[PDB]
Amino acid sequence: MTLAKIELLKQLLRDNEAKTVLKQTTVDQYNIIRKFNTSRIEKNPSLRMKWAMCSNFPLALTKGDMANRIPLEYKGIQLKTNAEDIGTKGQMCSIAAVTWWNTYGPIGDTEGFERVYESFFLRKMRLDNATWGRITFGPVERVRKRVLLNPLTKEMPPDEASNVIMEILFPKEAGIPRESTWIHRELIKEKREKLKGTMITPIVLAYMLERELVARRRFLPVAGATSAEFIEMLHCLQGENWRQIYHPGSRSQSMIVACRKIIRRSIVASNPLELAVEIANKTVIDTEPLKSCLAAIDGGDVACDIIRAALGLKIRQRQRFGRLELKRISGRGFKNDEEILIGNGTIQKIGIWDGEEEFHVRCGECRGILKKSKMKLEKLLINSAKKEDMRDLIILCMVFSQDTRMFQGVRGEINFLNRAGQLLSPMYQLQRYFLNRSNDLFDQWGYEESPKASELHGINESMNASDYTLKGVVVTRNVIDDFSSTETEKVSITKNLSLIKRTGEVIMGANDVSELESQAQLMITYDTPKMWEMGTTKELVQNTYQWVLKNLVTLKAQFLLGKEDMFQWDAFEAFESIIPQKMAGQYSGFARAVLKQMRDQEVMKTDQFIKLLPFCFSPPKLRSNGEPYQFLKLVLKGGGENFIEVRKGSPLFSYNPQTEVLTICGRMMSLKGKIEDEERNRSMGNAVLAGFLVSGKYDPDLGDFKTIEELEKLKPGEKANILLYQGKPVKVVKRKRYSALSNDISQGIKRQRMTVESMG
Amino acid sequence: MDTFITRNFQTTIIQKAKNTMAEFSEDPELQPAMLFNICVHLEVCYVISDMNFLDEEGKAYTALEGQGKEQNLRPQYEVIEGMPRTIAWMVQRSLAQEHGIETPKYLADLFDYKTKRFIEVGITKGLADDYFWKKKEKLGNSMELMIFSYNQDYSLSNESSLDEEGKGRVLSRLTELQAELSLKNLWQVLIGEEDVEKGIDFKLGQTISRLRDISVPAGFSNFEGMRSYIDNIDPKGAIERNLARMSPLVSVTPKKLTWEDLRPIGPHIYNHELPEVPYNAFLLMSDELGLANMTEGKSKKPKTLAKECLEKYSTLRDQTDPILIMKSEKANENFLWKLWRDCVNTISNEEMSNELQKTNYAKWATGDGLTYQKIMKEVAIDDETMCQEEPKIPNKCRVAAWVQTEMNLLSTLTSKRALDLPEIGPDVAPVEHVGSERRKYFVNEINYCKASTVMMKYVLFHTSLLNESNASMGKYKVIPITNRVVNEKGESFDMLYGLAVKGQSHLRGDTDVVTVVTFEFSSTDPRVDSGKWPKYTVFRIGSLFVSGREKSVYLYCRVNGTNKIQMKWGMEARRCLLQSMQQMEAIVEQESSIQGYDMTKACFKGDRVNSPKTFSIGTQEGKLVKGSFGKALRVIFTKCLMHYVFGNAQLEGFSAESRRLLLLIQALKDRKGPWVFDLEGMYSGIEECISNNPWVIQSAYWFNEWLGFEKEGSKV
Repeated sequence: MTLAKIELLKQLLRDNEAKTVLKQTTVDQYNIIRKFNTSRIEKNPSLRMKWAMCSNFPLALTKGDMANRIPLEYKGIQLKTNAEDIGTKGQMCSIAAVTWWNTYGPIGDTEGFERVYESFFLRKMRLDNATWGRITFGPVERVRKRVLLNPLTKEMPPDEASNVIMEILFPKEAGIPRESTWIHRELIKEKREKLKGTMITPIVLAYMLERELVARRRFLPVAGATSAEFIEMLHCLQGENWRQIYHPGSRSQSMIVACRKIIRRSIVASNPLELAVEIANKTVIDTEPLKSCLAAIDGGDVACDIIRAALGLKIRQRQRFGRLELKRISGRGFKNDEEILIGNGTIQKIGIWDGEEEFHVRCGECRGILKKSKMKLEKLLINSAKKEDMRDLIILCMVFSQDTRMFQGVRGEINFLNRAGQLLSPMYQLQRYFLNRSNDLFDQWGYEESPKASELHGINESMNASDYTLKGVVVTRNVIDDFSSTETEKVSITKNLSLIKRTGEVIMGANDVSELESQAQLMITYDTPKMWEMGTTKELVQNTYQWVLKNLVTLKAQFLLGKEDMFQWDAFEAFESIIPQKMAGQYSGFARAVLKQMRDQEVMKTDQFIKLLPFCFSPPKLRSNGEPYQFLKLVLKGGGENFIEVRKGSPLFSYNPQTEVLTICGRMMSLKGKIEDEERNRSMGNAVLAGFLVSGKYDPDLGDFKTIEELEKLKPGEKANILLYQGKPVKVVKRKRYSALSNDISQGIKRQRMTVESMG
Repeated sequence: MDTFITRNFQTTIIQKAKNTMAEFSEDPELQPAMLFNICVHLEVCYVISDMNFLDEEGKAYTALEGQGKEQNLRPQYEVIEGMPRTIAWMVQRSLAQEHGIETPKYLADLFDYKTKRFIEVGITKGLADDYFWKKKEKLGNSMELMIFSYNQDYSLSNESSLDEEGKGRVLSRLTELQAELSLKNLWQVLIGEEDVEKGIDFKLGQTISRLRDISVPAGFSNFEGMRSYIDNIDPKGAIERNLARMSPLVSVTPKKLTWEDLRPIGPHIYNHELPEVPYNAFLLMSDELGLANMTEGKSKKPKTLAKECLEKYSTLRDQTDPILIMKSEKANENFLWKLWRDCVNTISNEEMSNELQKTNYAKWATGDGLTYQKIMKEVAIDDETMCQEEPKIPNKCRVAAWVQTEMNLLSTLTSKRALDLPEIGPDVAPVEHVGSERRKYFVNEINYCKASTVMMKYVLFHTSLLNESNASMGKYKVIPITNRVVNEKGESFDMLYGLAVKGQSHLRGDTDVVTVVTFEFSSTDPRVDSGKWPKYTVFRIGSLFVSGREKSVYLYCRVNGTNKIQMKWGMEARRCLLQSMQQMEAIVEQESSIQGYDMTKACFKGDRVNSPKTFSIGTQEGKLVKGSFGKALRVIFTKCLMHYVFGNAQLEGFSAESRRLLLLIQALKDRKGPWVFDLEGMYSGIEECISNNPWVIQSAYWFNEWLGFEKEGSKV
């Protein structure tokens, strides 16, 4: 076929038009060339299809050897014709041959469908094992929401999706893997292995992968659950006047906690942005940096939005004040400084918004419309969603509106701080005061007659659907749908993590995050010593072991040399904090002696090496004679379960060699085995053309090009002649290491700021 | 471009580039290419300075990451680029003094401790050598030079300053940036560190500038004048100034609308001086006579089916002496009778071919030859008698009587059912069980109404017509008007309702017309009401016994014409069924909203707790009458079927414009006090569509009657 390709190319070039266009349009311009089709689209597909199905041979068969399997006329029925074609240059055929092929003919392979169409079979599995329930014929309240129509294996932006698809099913044309294949290495290797052994046309697989990865989101009327699993069946579950019970056949909380922790860590220091981004791109959740679920979900908690702004990602431009999401509708508010006496008797100089304004307001499950004038709230319309959410909405909108009544309702004091110990602006101090004491401005706010009307009904201070409501507040028994035109407009990030509009206006403040702690439902493994000196001993041990495991190659290489520089690593200094001071030195000496014996009089043993390395950070204290002390049970801070077993394993550390697996702090990790062989198996994902850098031009000294398989044969540091993307001959050099541009940039910034401080 | 910068660069590098631009008073937004260049410069400098350290002996070496060595860990390269200008200058001076080297006259980018030199890093889109020489000339030999280009080539003052890995990595980053820019098409738009001070160039020529000059609003004489006026002048109440002088004779004329203002639409239908509306539908609806033959169930070609159906009725098949009951106005009795005889002979012929054997008599029977011959424009210009035909407006007719009778008759149950639907998969969810129950309750009602049989007959006829037209283009064809009818006992009768000659359908376009002549069996003698049949030439081809009661059998012959559009819509007329169900579904659902359980059995037949649902369906002697749920569903289905069959431009113009009055009446019934601006305008718009469409005239009549009913009932 390659000979047929070259012959077709020569015949095409024989014409001068082909010669001039080919030599004129670069590879990039090819797209334009392709789009110059006739565009004589059929005006009515129904009539065309109806007419074609009645024709003798409407099917357009591609020229090939398949036709010989079937006669041109079977059982006196015409199937295919040998007449030439001009539209497709193939042959003609009829649905009769298609039906015969479905009846008889070659028998193909059934394996490919088990995994290739994984999403469809997962849909069928979720349908089959689903459990149905009763039907509620009563009216259903539905809200218009931006929902993901179908579940995704790993949500990623369209460009990353395309790059991943190419890296999966297009081994060639993979020049310079970006900072996206390493993030999705597991997906790359999984899909690569699954799709290997097939014969389907590559475009079908590419489109299916695009469906399986690229997100599809739409505005839909929903009531109840919102996960894609329920959205798949929304056509049956929901109903204007009927509802059905359905149960189809995590990382979010962990990312919330991690982002909050990063925010708190970075704020306390100066220049928070650089430190925050360093920790964010140096963090990982069990297989991937934080830019694998942050980039997945749309928006999220204020901390996640601030981190995404610090990183490179798109965030919804809703104004976050405390918990309120505000979307301006009209009016311009002039922020002018003014001196106002607070109900406590003190006088504060703060910014007030002159002029009328209106905002769509959201908080948890509560939606509403707020209309406010300067120093006064005017109107508020809400729907009954939840007592807690409604109370939060009322109080937060009250504080935001800066109503004089809210100021006159203060009774305690405003001198609070955050977990980092900083004094906030009076607005957020008032927010915290009122949220802590909800029954402070509610009592003195004043009451208003109930909204006498067909549906409008009031709500009292206790959040019960009781009449004699608050002044201004109204609850309508309808559906309020808000937050249209999510433009994701351009937003800047200041050093202090506080976002601002295209203009100087501030949208998100550094203190919007709520100071609420939780437990990471996943292994939050960072890569910087500064971060993890907060949590418990178990977390410290887990993070230190993860740090050791990640960069196992470097530590193993340094082990062979046999120098103390290997042991004086900052990563273990935090570990020193969780070892008893009176006995840490003995542990260090014992472990140093054991590891010296390991290097001298035996061979590689990764498990014990990892177990014993970290304890040697502290200086040793040998026996009076000089020999090292011997132990078999390393006690840790907290006692009891916080202890390491030298021989086989313990609650915090146990490695089984029968299956060669590692369990650290109750978490199983796969140590396929030992050896650079297992190192390369770990590297079994990565990306084609990941171990080679670009240097130089064609350089014909090497003759013709060489394939990836022949490329691997070259020893490190060689020069090879390869083709990049669609052609583009270049010269490449095999890499001797693995790179991390983010680490380099972070270290450069650290050195720069160290220099700045030292000069200062 | 800024989006690419945000995506491909860290926020830190962007901040440093923005700070550098601010120091120079250069706006990053107005020069995004320059911002990208500065970001790339900072990134390459950081990439060069990373990973490189000096051992105690002073030999360059690599140091691992995340693995500190006490405090010093002295790096090979100290980055100077990115610091504030004052701080960078002071750092350069401090390094020069400390190492006893000359202070460069120009600020440096990096400093190498090993060589103890100041290194300048440059980038370019052109050849590395050219940029290297330019930078050397500008700066001199006091600073080492390292220039990298996007085409994988570089110029280094010293080849040992950077190892293979560093140059390879910087080149890989540059190539990735270039590829991403090309994919985003920013590469060509991107302009390097020598052209980024120019900006885009797009200047207007002479003709376009003149067109802009003369295309300025009144009062201006040049587009520069308009531009200055728009940019400078500020209106501060121009709208009120214009309104303060605009004449008070312009206004919406807001008038409140009451019941009395609403009057019957299209009073001319009542007038008896106008002719009775004729039957212009494609096929007979309430008069079809089904030549029914019991069949085992085998589906056969329509030609064979018609052959057998005529074979059963030998008297009508062999009838050859017609009795003209009426020749309408223009058609010729001889032509139509001979054409019908040829039809019968072709159908009853032994050969399977269903094409007319004459091919010449039909040419004049169908009037194909009675067409004008087109000449060239010149002769038409020269000739004086070649005028333009005056437009033919539709006749202004009156309310007929056959439309009401057909509306009644097509909406009644019949023992015969034809509408059958394909099976669907088993229903396992409760929701689909409820849906199946509702669907069964609906089809048990619709299937037995005659309107369903008429709809199926229309659909089958149009499907067969389309198939014949596509298969046969330039030959006259014979087409039976076939239908299949299953009785309650399961006997699958095949019904022949007549024949039709199809003319020559060789048409490239869709709007082109194709002529067909329809002969239809019927049991109705037109003399009973001759006003309904002014378009039909009929015979009396015999009589038949259904059960012992002899009834005549006539043949209605008429020439007509269709097109591929209506021809397709014939097979899409089944959607009426959907329109019949949707609304009723909603109705039922509303009931279900009231009380919790499912009512589809209650609304249809009722239960011990709820009475059967009854609508208002008809009237008699001025007394409105109720009607069961099934009867209301039948009425809606027949309304949809008529909306199809009698559909044309007039029907659309009538419905889409009388909806205004429908919504106004709905608002009035809710006491919203609707106001109107020009009522007579809406009434004229509506009534300029009641010309000759029977369904439009009957819709107007029923609208007037229902409006009278609403007026009389509004008293409460």
